[PDB]
Amino acid sequence: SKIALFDQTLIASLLQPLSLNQPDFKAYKTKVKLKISEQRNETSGEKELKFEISRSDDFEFLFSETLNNEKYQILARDHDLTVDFDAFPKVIIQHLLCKNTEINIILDAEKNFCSFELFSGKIFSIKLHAVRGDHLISHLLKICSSQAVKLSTFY
Amino acid sequence: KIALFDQTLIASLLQPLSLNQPDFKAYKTKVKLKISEQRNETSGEKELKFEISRSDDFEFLFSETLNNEKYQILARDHDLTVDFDAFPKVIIQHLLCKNTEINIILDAEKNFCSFELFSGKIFSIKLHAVRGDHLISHLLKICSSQAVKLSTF
Repeated sequence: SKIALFDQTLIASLLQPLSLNQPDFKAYKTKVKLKISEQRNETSGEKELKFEISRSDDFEFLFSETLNNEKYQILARDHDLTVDFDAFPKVIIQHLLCKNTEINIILDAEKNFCSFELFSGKIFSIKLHAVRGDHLISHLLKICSSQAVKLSTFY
Repeated sequence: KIALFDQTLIASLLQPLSLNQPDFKAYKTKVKLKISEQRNETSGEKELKFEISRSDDFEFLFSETLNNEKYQILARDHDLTVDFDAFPKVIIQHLLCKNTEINIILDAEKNFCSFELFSGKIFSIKLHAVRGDHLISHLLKICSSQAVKLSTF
């Protein structure tokens, strides 16, 4: 079973490099929908935590990352997070629901990855990968279907 | 990639209903056929892509791309005397004819479908289920075109 712990649209400053041997960047604030869900791994009952970001203005924009205890222990040490893996979603959801929080998404040069941060790299940083294949096919199919609903209601 | 055909045809869609019995749920529908002339990315060899899509079904996507080698098997089966280069000229003409019967026989698992003229006899290509990046783009076109429609309204 996969339980959603967060599903709100946040304001994020979206940074992306554009050149080699020149510091040109594509910077702009945007509405990024963040989805934090709790799941258990199908192979071992081990608790997981999936992070997923999507843009409503960019259908192709899909980046996710799923944490396990092992994966989180590397993260915690790096950003000097004192909390354990179970009490960490409680901490971040609270940190996120705060209007004063700065969500900066630093995108990959080839938009293959994205560093989702809080305030700056040093404060907090998850590296989400590019979602493709069947997981993007479904996400794209949800949009088409939800927009098919919107155009039907349109009278 | 040069498009040689891009019209919406009326096709009788035969959907299977049984296993070990040829019972079908038949209904006419609007199937957009696109025949394009391309060249293989590995070797400059000329290729001919057949692609069917439904406007009423976003997931409905089937393609099949012919090369000379692949066409030589097809030509023998349907006793087509024509060469690979002179064959698109022949089918486009066959298709533009109002009298032609376009029947698409669907796969029980919706993985393939035999696109045929009248029955299999004249012309019958077996198209596979289009997935991956080719469906991603096709789905991205719909989202984008529907994003335009919802902006205007």
